[PDB]
Amino acid sequence: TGANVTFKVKGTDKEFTVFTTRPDTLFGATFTVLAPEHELVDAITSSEQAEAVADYKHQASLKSDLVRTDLAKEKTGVWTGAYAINPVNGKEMPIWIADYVLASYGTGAVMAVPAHDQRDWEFAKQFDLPIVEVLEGGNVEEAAYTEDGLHVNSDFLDGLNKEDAIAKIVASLEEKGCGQEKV
Ligand SMILES: CC(=O)CSc1ccc([C@@H](O)c2ccc3c(c2)[B@-]2(CC3)O[C@@H]3[C@@H](O2)[C@H](n2cnc4c(N)ncnc42)O[C@H]3CO[P+](O)(O)O)cc1
Repeated sequence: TGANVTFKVKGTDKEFTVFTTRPDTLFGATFTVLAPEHELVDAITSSEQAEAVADYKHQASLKSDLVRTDLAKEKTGVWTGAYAINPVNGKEMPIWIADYVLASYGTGAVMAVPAHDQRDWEFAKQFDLPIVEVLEGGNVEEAAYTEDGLHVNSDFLDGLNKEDAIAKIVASLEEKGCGQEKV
C-alpha cells in the first residue's frame, strides 16, 4: 500500500501526481523527478533548458529499464527549468528529469526524499541538491537513512512513528484534495 500525492507546477495551471510508499516523508521532499518520457515534460520545460532536456530524453531512450534502475550506475539528469509546490508548506521543489525514474511504473513521477531513499540520495549528491532529515536514526548527509524512526522537521508529524505519520499525512492530503492512499 502507498499513496498518490499531487503537486502544482509553479507559475502554470499544470499539476502532476507521484506514487510514494512513504507519504510521511513529504516534508523531506527537496525536489521532484519525472521520467524523461513523462507526458508533462515538454509543456513545463523552460526555453533555457529545452535543448538539454531534448538531449537527455534522447540519451534515456537508448537505455533499458534494467540499466536505468541499476544502483551501481552513475545518476544522470537535467533540470526542466520548472518548480513544483509542496502541498504541506507551499515550498518550491525543482522539477528534474532523470532516467532512474521509469515511465511505466506508478505515475512515472516521484517526490525525491534524498535523506531516506538510496537512489534519491545518490542523485542529490551528484547534483548538489539539498538533503533534509525527517526520520531520525542516521546522519543523512553521509548516508541515506532507509529505516524507521521518529519524525523530525515534519510539523504536525513530529514524534510519530511510520504507521501514525502515514495515517495523519494521508488524512491531511485527502482533506486538501491533493492526496489519497493507493494500492
Ligand atoms: C512499504 C514500506 O513502507 C517499507 S519501509 C521503506 C523504507 C524506505 C523507503 C525508501 O526507499 C523511500 C523513501 C521515501 C520515498 C520513497 C521511497 B518514494 C518517494 C518517497 O517511495 C518510492 C517511490 O519514492 C519510488 N518510485 C515510485 N515510482 C517510481 C518510478 N516510476 N520510477 C522509479 N522509482 C519510483 O519507489 C516507490 C516505492 O517503490 P516500490 O513500489 O518498489 O516499494 C521505502 C520504504
